[PDB]
Amino acid sequence: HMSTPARRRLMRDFKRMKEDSPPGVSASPLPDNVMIWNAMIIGPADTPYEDGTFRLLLEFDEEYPNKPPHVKFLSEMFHPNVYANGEICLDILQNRWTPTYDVASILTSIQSLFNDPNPASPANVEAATLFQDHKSQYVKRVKETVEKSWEDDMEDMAD
Amino acid sequence: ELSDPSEPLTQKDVIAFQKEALFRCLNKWRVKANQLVEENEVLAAGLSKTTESVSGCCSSIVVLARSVVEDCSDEQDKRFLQQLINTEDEHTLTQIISNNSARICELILKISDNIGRLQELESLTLTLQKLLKSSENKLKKATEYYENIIAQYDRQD
Amino acid sequence: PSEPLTQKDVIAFQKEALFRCLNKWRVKANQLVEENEVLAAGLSKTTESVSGCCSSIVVLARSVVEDCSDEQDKRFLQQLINTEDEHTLTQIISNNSARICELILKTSGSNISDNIGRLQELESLTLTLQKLLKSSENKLKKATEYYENIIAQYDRQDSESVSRVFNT
Repeated sequence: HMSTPARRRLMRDFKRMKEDSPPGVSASPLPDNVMIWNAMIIGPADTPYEDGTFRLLLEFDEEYPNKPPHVKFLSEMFHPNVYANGEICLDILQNRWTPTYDVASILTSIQSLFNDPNPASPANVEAATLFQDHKSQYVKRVKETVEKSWEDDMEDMAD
Repeated sequence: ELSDPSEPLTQKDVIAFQKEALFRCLNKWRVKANQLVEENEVLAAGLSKTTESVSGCCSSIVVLARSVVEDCSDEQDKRFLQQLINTEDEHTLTQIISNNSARICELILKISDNIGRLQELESLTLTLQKLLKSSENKLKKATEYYENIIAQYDRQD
Repeated sequence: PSEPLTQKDVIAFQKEALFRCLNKWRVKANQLVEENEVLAAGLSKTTESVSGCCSSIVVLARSVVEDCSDEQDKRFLQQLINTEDEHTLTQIISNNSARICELILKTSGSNISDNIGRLQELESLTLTLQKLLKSSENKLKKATEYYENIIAQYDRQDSESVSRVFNT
């Protein structure tokens, strides 16, 4: 049912996604559980993650938008700010949250991590040390995850 | 075979983005593999053509070594000149001559620090000029390879 | 066909076939870079060792030019001593190999090199050439990325999927 202030807003976010979905972004709450979202970011151009089909999983809380959601990459990843299980070390998801952030705002903020990773939090120590000194080998390794992302048939995006 | 832009994407629209992307990645690898076989043959050709050219020097050095063993005095050097003369595998001989070139030139003639410096400088002067020529050649032939594919795109219909 | 040739032609191909084709080229490219790296390594290791022998003939030529008498032979040693093209130098040595040994032994005694300027001239040239080789190889390294970028961006510019997802 959809009377809870949190659930009420999550449907408000969903409407925006259905009408002004950011470029290279997909997001759909589970048809029954409106607290778990399937998401999919496409790596922007002129970034080593270019043309990747990276799947995300957004888990929300009853306090939203006052509390950030849990965000996990589902596709395999190689990013300085992505832990080995998919959990993203993003600022707006940790200590710089805000109720003016809907789903789109969070998926584009994760999208922007592709072009410029935050060097402050090395979740992936290898990815961080590659991106800072050996950039040519960095792009070589990022593209191997871009290739893997294509394997999934995007069944999570059907109706 | 796609859908409307100002709309959320579809399972069909992303499968079509993956296939078109899989091809572009396929093509990027295909062009990288073809450029390398052209360089690999020119490398394997030039690698054989360089080993063939040493036989002029090696044969001329062995005869010059044999000419002086009868008048050579130091037995560790006499044994060394013999070791040089009696090596049949030419790969061994070329390094034995390259690695011990300073010892060789002195033993044939019978200042010494000048020889070590002119041999170090001449070998490097020769090595670098050839290495630069092949690098400039690898650069010249590679630019031609890619611009062939570029021209087929700049006019394709 | 086994492998598709155009971006238009891939809509009919299933994904499992496109992946099988991509890997065959990706794996062929990795074997070829290893082959290209190890080959270019062995080509430099051989040019240093061929120059080892070649230089020893040049050094013996420089040592005996002062006591050679007939100038048609001195011109031959001079032509030999001052060339830096190994194909040129190796032909000169292969074609006249016995003559060289004759001129080396014909000289009565070992005679001292008279010019340190050629060693400084080579020292400066040695440094200039090392600088030119690195810059030439760098011109090639950045170009491989540069040309592969423009070729790939032509496929992107003509793509229907890319223009749908990102173009505003």
